[PDB]
Amino acid sequence: AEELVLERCDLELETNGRDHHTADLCREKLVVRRGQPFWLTLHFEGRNYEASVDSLTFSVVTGPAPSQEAGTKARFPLRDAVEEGDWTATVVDQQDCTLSLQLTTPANAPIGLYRLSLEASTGYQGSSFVLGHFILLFNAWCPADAVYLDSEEERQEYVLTQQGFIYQGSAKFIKNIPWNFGQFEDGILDICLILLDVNPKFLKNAGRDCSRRSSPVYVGRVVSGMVNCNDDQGVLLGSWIGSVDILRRWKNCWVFAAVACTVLRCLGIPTRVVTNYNSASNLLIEYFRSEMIWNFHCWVESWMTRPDLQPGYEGWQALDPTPCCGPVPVRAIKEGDLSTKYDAPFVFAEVNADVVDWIQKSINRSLIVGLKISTKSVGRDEREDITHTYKYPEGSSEEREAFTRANHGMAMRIRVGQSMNMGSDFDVFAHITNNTAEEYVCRLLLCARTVSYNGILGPECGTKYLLNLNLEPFSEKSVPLCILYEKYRDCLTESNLIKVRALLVEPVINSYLLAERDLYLENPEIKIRILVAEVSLQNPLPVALEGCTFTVEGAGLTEEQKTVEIPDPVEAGEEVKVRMDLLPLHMGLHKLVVNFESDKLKAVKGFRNVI
Amino acid sequence: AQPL
Repeated sequence: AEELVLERCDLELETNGRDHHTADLCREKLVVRRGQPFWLTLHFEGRNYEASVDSLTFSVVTGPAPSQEAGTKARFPLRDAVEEGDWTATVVDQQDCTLSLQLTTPANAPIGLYRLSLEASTGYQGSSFVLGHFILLFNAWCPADAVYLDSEEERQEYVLTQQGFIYQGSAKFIKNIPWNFGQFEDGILDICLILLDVNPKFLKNAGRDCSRRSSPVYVGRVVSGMVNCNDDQGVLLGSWIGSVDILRRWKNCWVFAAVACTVLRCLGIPTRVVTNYNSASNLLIEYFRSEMIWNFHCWVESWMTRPDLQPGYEGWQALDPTPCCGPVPVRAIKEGDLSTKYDAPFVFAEVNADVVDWIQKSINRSLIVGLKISTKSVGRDEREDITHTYKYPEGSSEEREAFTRANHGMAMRIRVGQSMNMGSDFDVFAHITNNTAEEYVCRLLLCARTVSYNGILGPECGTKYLLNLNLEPFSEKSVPLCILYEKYRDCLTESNLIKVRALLVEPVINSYLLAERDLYLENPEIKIRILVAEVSLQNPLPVALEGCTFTVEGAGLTEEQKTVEIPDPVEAGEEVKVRMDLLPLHMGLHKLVVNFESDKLKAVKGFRNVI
Repeated sequence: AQPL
C-alpha cells in the first residue's frame, strides 16, 4: 500500500470565518477562536485516507520557543474518540478524494499565530510536513473560555463592532466623539500580534510570554503598558478619528483608551472605553493649575474571569493605558478592596477624592471626582451611565463601609505660638496630627498672602512646598513657614491681615486636608503713665519712622487737645516719649485718649483710665 | 482634556 500524497489542504475560510465570527479576518489566512471546532479539507493525489491503513498525526507550534509543558506545542492523532478540552482532530466527511476534518483547540489555549503540521504514516513508512497557519483568538462565545459573555448583543458590541463613541467635554456638557476602532481592518491583527511580540515580558522570556497568552488577564495587562511609550516603543507618545492610521504608522488623551480598545477587541477580549468626569480662591485648584486631576479621564474595561484572584471578581476589569496598569475588577474599586491586583489604589484614585476643611472640621465639596462615568449603550447610539458600578450612592452605609476597607483620622490646623507684631518676622506652622496606626507620605502646600478687611486677597508673602512629608503613626508635626517683614510690608493692605493657608495631599487614597486662618499683625501698644501724663511708643519696625506726632485729648483732664510733633526721626527699636500737663476738671473716672502718627506707621491708638 |  503506497503512502499518501496531499495535493492540497482547504482552509474553509468562509464557513470557518462565519462560524468563528472572524469573517473579516478570514480574507487571506485562517483566523479562529479557541474552544470551538474548525474545519480543514484534505485533497489527496491518488487514493484517499483509509483509517485501517493510515495513521495521521498533527503538530501545532506557536511562538519562538514552543513546548508542550507550556501549552505552546501539541501533537494529536486523527481519531474518532474526541477528548473534551484538548487538541483533537476527527474525520467528519469522506468523499471521492477528499477528507473533511474537524479540529478543536482547548478553551484556554494560548492565542497567536500557529504552524500546523501533518505526519502521514502507513505503519512501515512515514512523512511529516507543514499544512499551513491559523491564528487563534479569544472566544467570548465559548462557555469554557475565560472571556465568555453570556449575551449575544453584548458580544456584538464589545468584540464585533468597529465604531463607537468616546465621551469627552465635561460632566455637564458631555460630548460624544465617534471613533473608528476598525479592529478588523487589513494588517491590524498582525500588528496586535507584533505588539505582543515586542513587549518587555517577551524580550525577557519569549517562551513563558507566549504561554501566558492563554490568559486574558495577562494579555490585557500587557496591552495597557504598550499603548504608551516609556522610552521603549511603544505606540503613543504624549484631530484623528480612529485607531487604524495610528497603528499602521506605528508598525512602520482619549486616544490611549481608543487604541487599547482596538487591540483588545481585535484579540477577542470584549472591551469598552469609559470616561470619568471631575469638576471644580482655593489652594486645591491653585495647586493643580506626576498625577493631577483633569475635567475628564478615559480608560478601558475588559470582560473576563479572575481565577488568579479570590472568587467573585469575574466580569468587568479596569485597565488604564494612560501614561502597565490593571487589570483590576471594577467591583474591587467600588468595594474599597484595594489589596486586589492589579493596581487597585491607582484606579480608586481616579474616581474618589476625600476633601476636608479645617477652617476653625467640615466636608469641602469644592472638588468632586467621579461623576457621570460613561460608556456607549449596547447596540444603540446612546450613552450608558455606569457611575453606579464604581461607586455606592453618596452617604450610604455601603459607601461608608467601603471607604473604611480602603482607608484602613489625620488632622491639620494653623498654629502661631508666640505673639506677632506689625514690623516683626515670625513663624507660622501647619500643625499636623496623626492619631492613626497608618504611616503616610503627603505633599504639603503652606503659603501666606495679605487680605483686606473685606476679604480681598493681596500678593503672596511666603511659600513652602514639600513634595514628600512623612507622617509617622500616632505622632504630630509643626511645619514652619517664616513670614518676613521684608516680604509683606510693601504688599500689606489697610487690613493689617495676613491669610495663612495649608494643603495636605495624601496621593494614594487621594485625600486632601485644607486649613486656613487669618492673622492680625497688631500695632505697637501706647504706654500711658500718670505722674501730668507720660506717653511713649516703641518703633516696631526694623526701619526708622519719619515725622512722628502725638495727639492727646481727654475731657475732664485737658480743655485743649495737645498735638506735639517729634523733630528727629525715631530709629528702629528706639522708643519715643512725650509728656503734657493735665488739670483734672472734676472728680471721678476720666479716660485719656491718644493717637500716634507717622509716615510708615499711622493711626495707632491708646487710652488710660484715671481716678 | 484640561487640568481642573
